[PDB]
Amino acid sequence: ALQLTQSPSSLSASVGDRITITCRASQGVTSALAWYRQKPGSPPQLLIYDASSLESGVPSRFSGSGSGTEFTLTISTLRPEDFATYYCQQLHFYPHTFGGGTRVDVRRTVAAPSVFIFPPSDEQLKSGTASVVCLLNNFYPREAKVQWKVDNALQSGNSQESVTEQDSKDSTYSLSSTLTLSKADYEKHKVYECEVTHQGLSSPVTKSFNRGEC
Amino acid sequence: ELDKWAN
Amino acid sequence: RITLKESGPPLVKPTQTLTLTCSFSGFSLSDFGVGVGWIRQPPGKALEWLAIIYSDDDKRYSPSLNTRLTITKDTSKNQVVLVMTRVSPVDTATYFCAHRRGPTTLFGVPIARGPVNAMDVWGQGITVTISSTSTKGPSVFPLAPGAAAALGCLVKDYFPEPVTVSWNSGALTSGVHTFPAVLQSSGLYSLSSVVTVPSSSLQTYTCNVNHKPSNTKVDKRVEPKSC
Repeated sequence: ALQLTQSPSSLSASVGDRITITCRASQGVTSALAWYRQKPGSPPQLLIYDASSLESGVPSRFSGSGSGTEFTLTISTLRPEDFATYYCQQLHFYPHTFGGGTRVDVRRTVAAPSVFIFPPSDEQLKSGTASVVCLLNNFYPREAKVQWKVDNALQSGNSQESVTEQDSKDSTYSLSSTLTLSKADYEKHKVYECEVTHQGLSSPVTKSFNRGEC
Repeated sequence: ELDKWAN
Repeated sequence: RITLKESGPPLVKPTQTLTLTCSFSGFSLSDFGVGVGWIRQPPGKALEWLAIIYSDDDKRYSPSLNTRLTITKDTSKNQVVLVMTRVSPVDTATYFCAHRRGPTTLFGVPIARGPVNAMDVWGQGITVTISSTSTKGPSVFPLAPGAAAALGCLVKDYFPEPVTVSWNSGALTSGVHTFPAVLQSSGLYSLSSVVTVPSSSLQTYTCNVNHKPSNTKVDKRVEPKSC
């Protein structure tokens, strides 16, 4: 079906800035496009309907323009409540698609993550499972990539990660990634590595340990 | 297909 | 003033049928051209359109979910119901219903269709978790190690949410990061809580974990291993 691509997917800014988010459709949607702002923990809120009409009760710093395949939302003077995720929605064709969203967060300077790797506890091992956790602490911007390697084999499909919300004092994020293996598989290898790529790191940093080394 | 209100 | 609110079960098991109700006030589903739609949002993901129904009773569904969705209205009760069959874990999401305006009319004559291009009022959303799990307390394991040091606790295999974690009975707050839990393929949640301290403080560190649902409290002191 019809594709709606938002740009940028993520954007950093400060109070008082002017930002503009754009949304492009794969086929023309005339003026049937709406913009929403969604704050964490809340439902999306309508800002602009029919590509450019200002929704009632919505502050005038919000503006929408465009028609056909290209639309833009601009917030002229960013206020603290605007640090949020914005979405565009097309209503010309069924299904009524939403774009991928664009996260707007507090800009701060670039900060590389402090990385730490934790081996599984002997207590967990006795239960038959092995969790290897990797921590990326206080970094910025939000995008980071974690790659698990076991005896140099690239791992896939056996890890999960979660990211904290932007810190209100730091403006940094932290990320936890868990590699999970059976105790048996765990025992069949030695080098457990967490490879981290991030804008603040000249090149990828790797933190690792050799299993059972004591 | 087209929305309920499309021309 | 238009308001909508979603209701239904917070927890549902795979293969089961999920029935969600949207009760609203401020408009009638008998008003001209009005619509009520459903949109969902898996944790951390984008919004996904599901279906919509209009006052003249036309219904439309997401093509990807068409076979599992039924939307219906009960005009006299001011409710719209969405029934999803055969749910699976990927259906865990926050589900929202929303109002869609019909064209503006002048002396009962449609003159403006621009107002239909948006879903203008949304309900708070209802969180639905799909898991075959039974209530279960977490196993708590230690996570042990600019020149900052890190340690923590891995709160593993519990259900359902939530769990609370604090450090040193609430006295340790700076440098603490408790991550949002991930729902494992097993249907149980898992989360880590860590804390960063000056590589010298290694002071004592104990995580206090509490999963109300299963009456499971655990305090786990964590230290820099090696005996």
